[PDB]
Parts: sequence; structure tokens; C-alpha cells
Amino acid sequence: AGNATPIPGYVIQSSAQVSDDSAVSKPGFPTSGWYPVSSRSTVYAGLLQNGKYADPFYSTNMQNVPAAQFSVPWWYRTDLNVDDTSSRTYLDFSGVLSKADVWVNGTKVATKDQVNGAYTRHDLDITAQVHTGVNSVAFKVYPNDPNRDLSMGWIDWAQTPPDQNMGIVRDVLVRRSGAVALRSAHVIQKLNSALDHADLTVKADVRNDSANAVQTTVAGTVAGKPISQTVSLAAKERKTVTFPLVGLDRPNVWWPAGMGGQHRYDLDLTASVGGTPSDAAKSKFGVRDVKATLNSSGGRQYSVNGKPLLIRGGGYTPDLFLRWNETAAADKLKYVLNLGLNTVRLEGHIEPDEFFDIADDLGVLTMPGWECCDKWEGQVNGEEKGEPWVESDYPIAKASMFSEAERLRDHPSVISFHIGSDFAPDRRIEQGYLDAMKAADFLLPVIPAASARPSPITGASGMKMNGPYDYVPPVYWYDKSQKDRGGAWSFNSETSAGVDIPTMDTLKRMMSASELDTMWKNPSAKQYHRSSSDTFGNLKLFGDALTKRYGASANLNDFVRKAQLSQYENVRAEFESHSRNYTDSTNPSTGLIYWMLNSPWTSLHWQLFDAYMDQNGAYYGAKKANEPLHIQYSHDNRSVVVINQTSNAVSGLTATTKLYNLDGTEKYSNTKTGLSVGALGAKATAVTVPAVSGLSTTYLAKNVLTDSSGKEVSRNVYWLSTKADTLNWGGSDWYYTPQSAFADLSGLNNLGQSAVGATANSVAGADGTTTTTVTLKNTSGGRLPAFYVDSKVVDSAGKPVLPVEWNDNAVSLWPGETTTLTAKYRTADLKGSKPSVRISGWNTGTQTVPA
Ligand SMILES: N[C@H]1CN2CC[C@H](O)[C@@H]2[C@@H](O)[C@@H]1O
Repeated sequence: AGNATPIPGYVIQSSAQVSDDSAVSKPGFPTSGWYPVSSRSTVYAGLLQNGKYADPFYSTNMQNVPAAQFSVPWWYRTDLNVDDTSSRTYLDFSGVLSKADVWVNGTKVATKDQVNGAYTRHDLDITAQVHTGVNSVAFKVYPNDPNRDLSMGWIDWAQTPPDQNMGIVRDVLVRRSGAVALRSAHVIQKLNSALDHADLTVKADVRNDSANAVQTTVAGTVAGKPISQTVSLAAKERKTVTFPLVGLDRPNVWWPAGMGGQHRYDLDLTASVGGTPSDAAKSKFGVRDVKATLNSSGGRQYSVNGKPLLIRGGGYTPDLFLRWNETAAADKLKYVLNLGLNTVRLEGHIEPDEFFDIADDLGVLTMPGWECCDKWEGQVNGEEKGEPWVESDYPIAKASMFSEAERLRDHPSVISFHIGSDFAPDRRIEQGYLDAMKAADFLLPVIPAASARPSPITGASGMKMNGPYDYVPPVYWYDKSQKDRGGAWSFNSETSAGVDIPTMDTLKRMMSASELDTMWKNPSAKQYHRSSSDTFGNLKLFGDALTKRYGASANLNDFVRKAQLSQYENVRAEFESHSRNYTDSTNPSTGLIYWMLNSPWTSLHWQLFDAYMDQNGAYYGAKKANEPLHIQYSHDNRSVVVINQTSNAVSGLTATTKLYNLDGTEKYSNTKTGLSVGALGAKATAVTVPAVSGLSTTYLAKNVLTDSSGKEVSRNVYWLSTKADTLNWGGSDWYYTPQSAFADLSGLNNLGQSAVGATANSVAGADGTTTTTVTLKNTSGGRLPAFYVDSKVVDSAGKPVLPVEWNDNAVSLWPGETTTLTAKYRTADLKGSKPSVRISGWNTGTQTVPA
């Protein structure tokens, strides 16, 4: 008694092949030719699992899937054994897209009118229907239409999954307990402002589902303190048990990564009846305080544990077909940290519990909320996809808020819930959301929208969604003059410069030779792996600025090499600008969510890391920007700026800024010593680079930060032009601002050959990981830097070992200079091969060294 076991898997088939719905869940039902699938599968995932269609990640494979078959229901069916019918039996689940009939042993226990909406939780007492031995359960899962159903959809991020994700994407728990069922155990936690004392209020529901009145004792531990309450329950009665306040002295406060540890406490409760355990629940919570208030400029400002914070993050997405794997979730979040980011946004598609656990454990902050552009906003978004709400929609959306509030309330990573995205909810829908949260004791900041749209009750959003979402040059980010644009000011909830060409290794796995030929030759042509949206269907704006700024592409390799430079440069400036302006007295930047962190699939835009966890110019660019102790060059005013992200003020820093023509001639040098800079996003200005006579059209700026012990702590190399990027502001659309003039960076085409310079070694650790160390030296006999040198852990065939975490990469080294790099990865991902390192540079060619 106190049992909860996930159904491990099902066999599935279309309802096309089922003429008697009641037959499915009778024990002995034949399933010849049904598809075996693991827990958490959409129909199409399940069919991929059985190898029924080709790899959707490659080319247009996904188009060749007949989608008609997903406009009818599919059954999810499994046996369940019950050795003893002393215990009551429950199905507890969520994640049904879009709705389902639930059947046990030939009886319909619930219909799609009740079991409706992806986020709604259901706790079905199936005691009457369960017998000794073999029992069976079947879900008739109805088709998903994200515009019709309070569910999940893909907006314009990728292309539409053939099944629109229908199926059961979270676990179904089979629960067993006595007369009393224990549900919804949480801990309300309140930290004093000094962070040295907390008050914990444990609440938990007991439900008596027996025929007779009972006395139940709910007892156990919170944070290692004993607790006990005894209440009476009438037959069929459910109560909320509030426990007396527990004081917790000098708590182990949960902090964001790099600000402290990520301790979580345990709540462990047993409901007993008649001196015997009836049900039990274990959970965790973190002791932490969060706020998100409007500053004096109307900007939404977050703080954790009293500490103000520039949110620096990206929009997280799951797999396009909602295929779940815990390790991969963890790898994805681990990359957030490798990037130097502190936050991920979840525009809908809110992930299963474990994702929040991992987030908690690693100290990555999360911004979950509902999504735009479909049913969720169908009642306030007018002409945009998403159907106006009917009366039955209201209780489903309210039940969805409650369920999520309940799942999410105790995860310290969560800093807010967005109740709208593009459109704030109206007063009726908003009251529904506030009531649901109140009832779940969900006490986090509620943000009305991610755009500037206010809601009637909560009010101003303190954010903006002004774009861009496609190509803009670096200096665009430094704008504070255009208040309908996406410059570094207020809270940038979702923005990027669009196209993000992945590594050549990802390219070759995701597109044909012909597809790739077209991409570089005709950026204007439609690419299946960008977007279903006509607006983001092609790479025209990107191709156009690429040619203009770096020069026309001679071939695929040329296109890709320049693509990476552009993405690095662009993403770098996007974050750097927001970091700099965070400490403006007037309209500070309070947030940045890059659009996006990752893609749901193999893609050509809106990503820092690709679907295979490979790392390109955009990744390395985000990583440079987000260094904890960082030196940066402002593209607007040519000031060299030091940013300290750490939880401690730093002193005795020197900032060295040097300019070089492409022939290697130093044309400017400045050394600023004894720099202090405060903690947590504060900045300091080293120098403003003056205009310098005699710079080559394309030149380099070498920015170096060294601490008091002389250690180089940040190195930052910019390829700059004597010719400015300038904006045609009045030509701005919602998704970009075109350029009145373009920079000339094409000199890189003729940057002379340098050389490197490489040694490598690997240690297999006892923790299951290998650390490959690589020493790079510029070994040339001249004056030329080894520019943009990318190191890759590869196996013996030269295929990248992924996921991987480097301390630094994409380095530039001047003659004689040396750097030592560290790469870490699971030993098992070598798949038995010895490790090597592939080293390629803009002007140093490609070599691979054993390691
Ligand atoms: N929140 C929305 C806001 N949209 C504005 C432009 C783009 O369609 C973007 C969506 O990707 C995103 O999902």
C-alpha cells in the first residue's frame, strides 16, 4: 500500500482496425500486427520505433508519410497484472494529445469529454473493474489539432509532425493503495530576507474512497523534521491537511548555477489507516525566493534570493515527435551551462517532471508558460490560427493550469509562469488561470504575456516581442533609439538573427547533396529544414547579407565557413549588448531569450546547438558572450567593456586591446590595468577605441582580459570593417530591419595562411567520462594569426563524438601563442574507438591528431 508504477509500454494500432471498442480492453484481445511502443510515445514515434517509415531528420522523408491515417483514433493497449485485490487501483496520468476514452476490462471508465487536453491530470479509480490476475487497459486516443485542442503545436519552428503528436507523451501510473489515497503533497516555503530562516507549510490531500468513515494519520518527514496529523474522512471524502508551520534554521538555500549549491529537501509522507499504511508519496522541494517586478522603466526584472539578475537564456524545445529520453534531457540542460546561459524559456510543450528535476539539480532557471499561435490564444488572437473558445474549453484550460501549477510548484528552477505568449489572456481566462494557481498554492511570478500586451488583472508584462527573427547586422543589437525594435533594452522574450547553419557534419546527415547545392547557390529557394511558415521558408535575407558582408560564396564549404563566422559574430553581439546595457540607469536590458536554444529537429535556424548536439559558430558565439569573466567590444561606440557574471566583485584586472590589419601589422594597442567590476552582471569600461588611420578594410581587434595573478581569463577576437553596417530603420517589418548599408568583411577571403600546432591526450575517468586535453600553438614563421580554430573530438572514422563540453573553442592565436583546451564526454559515446581531435581553422586548414 503506497504504490505508483509507470506502465512501461503499450501495443498500438489505428481504430480503423477495431470495430468493437469494448473488445480492446478485455483480457485475451488479439493484437497480431499491433505496434509495440515504449511509454511516452506519440503514434508516429511508435511507428518510427518499429522502423515503419524512414528517418524524418533526413531530407523530405517526413513528407512521404501518409497523414490521413492520423485523422482517426489510435488505441494504446497493455495488460496489467494484479496478484491481489485488497488494494484499490488507480490510473493517474496526463500528457494525452488530444483526448481519450479510457477502458478497463471491457468497461468504459472515462470518455474524451472528461479526459481532454494534454496537460490535464486524471486520477481514475478503477477498483470496481479490476480483478485477480490479468487485467487490461486501453486508451482510445483521439487525433490532435493544436488549433482546436488545448494541446501542443509547432507554431513556425519546424514542419508539422504527420500525426500532430497524438498519443500518450507522459507516464500512466498504476496506483495501489488502501482505503485512503494520498494526493497533491507539497511544501509552501518562505525564506526571510537574510536567507537564514525558512518557514515550511506542508499541505497534503487525503481521499477516502472506501465505503466507510475512517480516521487517517498523515505523517512523515519534511527536511528531516518529523510531522503528523490525524483527521477523519467520511466515505468518499477528500480533505486538505495543513500541517503546523515548521521552522528551518540556516537552510541550504537553492541557488542558480555559479551562485551557490542546488540543494533540495525531501518531503516524505505516509497516510495510514488503522495502524497500517494506506498510501505514500515522496517528493522534493527547494528553499529559494524569486521575484519578477517592473522596474522604473517598465522593464520586467527578475531576482533570485534577493539577487537581481540579467536573464540570459534561450527558448527550449523538446523533440519534434515528443520522444523522451532522460539522459538527452540532461545533456540539453548541461549545454545551457556550457554556454554560460542561466535560463531556458519553455513556450508551451512543457516537459515531463524529470526535466524540472534535472534543471533543479544543475541550477538552470526555467520560464514555462502557454504557447502562442494556436488554441491557447484562440479567444484573443483574432486572425491568427487558433479557434475562439466555446464553453467546454474553459474548464479544460483551468484544469490545465491547475495540473501544471501542481506539477511545477515545488521545483526551485521555475522563476515564473507565462499565462500568455503573444496575446495576454482576457479577464475571464486570466481569472481562470489565477484561481487555478491560487488553488495549487503556486506562488511564483505570473507574467501576462511575452509581448508588451498587458492583461486586465496582472497588468503590464514588462517584456517585448518586437523581433527580429531574421537577419540583422551586429550593431542592430546596440540600439536603444527605436522603441518598436529588438535592441538591448527592456526584457527580450524571444529574438534572434534567424538562420543558423549547422556544422558540415550535421548538414550531411540532414540534407541531400542536391538540397545542399541549392542552399548555397540559391538561398532564396525554400528549405524543408527551415520552416513551414512562408515568412521563414527560405534563407534569402541571410544569403543576401552573407554575400554582401563576407563576399559571394565559391562553393558549399565557402558558404558554410562564412555562415559560421556570421552566426558567431551575430549571436555574440546579441548577448554582449544585453549584458552591457543591463546596468543602464534608464531602460536597462533586463532579459534576453535567444530564439531558440535548440530545434525540435534537424534545422537551419533558431538554434545554438543542433539536433545532434553538435556545436557551430552560433554555439561558440553564445558561449564567448556568456563567459563568467568577460571582455567585449561594443559595435555601436567602440568601447571595450568588461562584464563580470560571477557572484563576487573582482579587482586588479587588466584589459588589453589591440588592432591588427590582415597582414599582421599591429595598428593600435592599449593596456588598462587595475580594473574593478562588481558582481552579477555589472560592467566596467576599459577604453573607447579611437578611429585609427590606415586600417585595412577588414581588420581584427584582439581583446584580452587578465586577472591579478596574470592569468588570461577572457580572449575575444572581432573581425571588423572600416565600412559600417547601417540600418534602414523605416523599412522594418515585425521580423527584421533591412540594411541601408553593409560592412565589408570580405578581406577574410584573402587572409594569409598561418599554422597550428597541435598535441592531444585523453584520460578515461572512473565517473564514466573521458577528458581529452588539447594544446594548440600558432607555429607560423610570420606575423599572421591562426584565426578561428575549431577543435573537434572525433572517432577513428572522423565522426564527431557528441554530446561534448569544451571549456573554450573556436580560438585565435597569434604567432608563438599557446592555448590548452579541455573536452569532456561520456567514454561510452566513443563506441569503442580511440579518440582523435580534428583541428580546422579559417586560415590554417584541417588536420586530425590522435589523442
Ligand atoms: N511566441 C511566438 C512569437 N512569434 C513572432 C515571430 C515568430 O512566428 C515567433 C514564433 O516563433 C513564437 O513561437
